[PDB]
Amino acid sequence: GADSCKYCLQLYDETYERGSYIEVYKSVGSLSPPWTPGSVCVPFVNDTKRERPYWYLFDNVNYTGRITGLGHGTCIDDFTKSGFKGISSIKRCIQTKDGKVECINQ
Repeated sequence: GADSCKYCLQLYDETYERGSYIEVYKSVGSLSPPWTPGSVCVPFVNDTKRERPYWYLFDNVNYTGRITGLGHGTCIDDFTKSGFKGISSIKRCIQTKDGKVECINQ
């Protein structure tokens, strides 16, 4: 079962973690057309690293507009009902053991 990947952002076609999903590893500054996932989840990391993955999603390109932040082990049941369903850009951030969320603007 190679169903999970470590440190990725997975966006599901359907809601409640169903459908196929995509693996995102790095931040995208522009999606044309924007992605319209049903649900989004960040794979759990309890791993000995200092940094855990924290993913940000944006309804506009260049990491602007509406913002959604998801953390390791957490998933959205209905991304579409949460406000925006269309992600125009994605920024990958990291959250250290100190709780600080650092991000790389790619």
